[PDB]
Amino acid sequence: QSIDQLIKARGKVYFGVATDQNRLTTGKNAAIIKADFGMVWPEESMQWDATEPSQGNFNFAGADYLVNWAQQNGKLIGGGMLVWHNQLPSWVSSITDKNTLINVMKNHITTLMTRYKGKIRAWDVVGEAFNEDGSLRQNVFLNVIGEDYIPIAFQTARAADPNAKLYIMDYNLDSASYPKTQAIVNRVKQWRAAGVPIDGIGSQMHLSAGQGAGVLQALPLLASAGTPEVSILMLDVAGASPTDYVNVVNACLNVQSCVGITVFGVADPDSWRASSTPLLFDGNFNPKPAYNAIVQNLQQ
Repeated sequence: QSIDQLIKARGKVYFGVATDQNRLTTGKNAAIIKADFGMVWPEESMQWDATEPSQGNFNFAGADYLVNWAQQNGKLIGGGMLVWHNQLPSWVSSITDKNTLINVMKNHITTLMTRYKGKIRAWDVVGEAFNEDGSLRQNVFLNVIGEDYIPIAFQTARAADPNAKLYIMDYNLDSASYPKTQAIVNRVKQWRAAGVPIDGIGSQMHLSAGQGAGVLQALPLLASAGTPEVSILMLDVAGASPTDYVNVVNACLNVQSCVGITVFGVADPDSWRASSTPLLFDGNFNPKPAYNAIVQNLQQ
């Protein structure tokens, strides 16, 4: 059975997967994504380096492929990351002055979001903005623009496509007792009180074995910031224990504002941490125990 169809039958929006053109042209990726997932997210083709490798010179080869593929196959599409320290060209991080970086960042956001206006469910606007202690990460945007880069990024994104859900995302938000989890909640509440249009918090969930259980209390904490939505993204779990994956699913089922879950690829050999067998399909492109356990958990 399709975990996407089953999660929809439980009232959620999607079970999604990260992918890109290079995956869709090889192996059994396209067939599995067509059968079992309802939303695709670009692993790399909408990152800053892929789309704006030099200032003001945009390209959408991989991004257009994925957007057109999603539409042709009836899948929702997410986009990102708009503003991130990873996959960021040195021409951007070499900018040292606030107004130039503001203008570059606004142009980047607006150009990407305008190209696909009305077609993208959600954009990851800002990623990995927090240190583990809950202070803001000293990326080039914080260092050069200051903390107003986050308000500016979200205001610009809303103007570029008011139909898209605008997310901030981060990792290590997997325990309600961890400072990072509490900090993003407190800061998002304050940003929203200041008028920053943050529609969602996305939890980038790269778990180690046994960490799923902590999400049961962490995800409701994230939802307490008052965003209309939360989501789970880039999900993978070392060992892919059925119990870890079922805990993550249950957390989303128990959080009304959790719209859905995206896994960070299809088959184990293709994961960035392939040897940890952390995905839902094995090296034969067959469903693993964790896939079947999610199916069982969603049936009814």
